[PDB]
Amino acid sequence: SQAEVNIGMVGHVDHGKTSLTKALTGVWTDRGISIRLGYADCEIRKCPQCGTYTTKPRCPNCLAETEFLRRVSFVDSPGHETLMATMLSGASLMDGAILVIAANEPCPQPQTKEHLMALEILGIDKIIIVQNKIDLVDEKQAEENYEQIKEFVKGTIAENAPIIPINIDVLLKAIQDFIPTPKRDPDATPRMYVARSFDINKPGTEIKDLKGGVLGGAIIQGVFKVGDEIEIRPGIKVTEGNKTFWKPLTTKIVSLAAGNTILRKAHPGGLIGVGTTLDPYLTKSDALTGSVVGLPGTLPPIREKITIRANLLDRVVGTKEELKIEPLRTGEVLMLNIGTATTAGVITSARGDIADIKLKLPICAEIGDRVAISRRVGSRWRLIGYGTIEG
Ligand SMILES: [Zn+2]
Repeated sequence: SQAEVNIGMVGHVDHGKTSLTKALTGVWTDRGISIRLGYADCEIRKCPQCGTYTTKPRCPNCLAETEFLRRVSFVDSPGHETLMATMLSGASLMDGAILVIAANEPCPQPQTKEHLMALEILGIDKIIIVQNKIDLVDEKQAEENYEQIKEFVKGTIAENAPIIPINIDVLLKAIQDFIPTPKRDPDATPRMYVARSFDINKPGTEIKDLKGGVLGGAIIQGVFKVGDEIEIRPGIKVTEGNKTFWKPLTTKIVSLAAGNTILRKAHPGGLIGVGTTLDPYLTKSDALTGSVVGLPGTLPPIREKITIRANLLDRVVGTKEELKIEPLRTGEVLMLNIGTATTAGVITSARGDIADIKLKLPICAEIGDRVAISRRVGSRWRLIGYGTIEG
């Protein structure tokens, strides 16, 4: 069994989502605002006897063989800006989320407010709220923090989310109750985002012992089967004759895996290791990150220019003036994230909330796809908005 759902771990970087990720998965969560997906799988098990919920093969409170229920995957990003961009670009394919809020600090913390805004923009309503560090602080601090949380979420998409003061048993239960696997169409056209790519060969391996490059796929919809012939949109730049266009990569799925679990099929949920026929040099060090995979001839069109509808984000994280709200202008150079792809671009025409943008790098996307927008707000790139492709 692979992961059936993607769950975002959000909230201020110091409120506790990082340790919480480790406890449920045994995984240590770890020049432009790139898309860098962080995945962490958690197998929810239960004990027939005591009914305790756990990730352990044998019971925590009765050493009995637990039973498998469902596998889930948590999604995180290196930092705040990156996580926000990863959600607004559609790269994260969230079905639900866990918003971690510390009790020892005011509540609304900027980052915390901003993450909720991304959840709302994304229409993600399967939320579980965790009031961490209740151990610290006293009975008035808590209860005051609790009311701040209820206030902060009032009027938002998380107004009815369970508030859980934090134990592994209670959280796993809640994940199962409040974030159920969504209904998906088994026959939807197979499409996939390449979030990572690698060369799994160690130094000095013999040529006849070399293995096809491996892809780190985030399946958007449909089912991919081992043996499927696939096509890799944007491909690579080639110079034949007097041209230099972008040529698609065609290869075959040699294997599929959910972490270390072997699969024959693979659908949306978690990061899927896709073994291919591609020579290792084409995949090494995420060379192909931001690409789109699908069955031959079924991939969305390649765009070198685009028209988007953009919304300015009402940010609270940042200094002053840096917090200003500035509309897109003609001639501006932006940094865009669409899918798991990242590319610079310049505005050839700003007409209100609409802009024609010429990209430095080709993109494979459908009309209606999401876009994360950033601008050099000083000595670094800063996320200023989000939108969709309408042309
Ligand atoms: Zn038990």
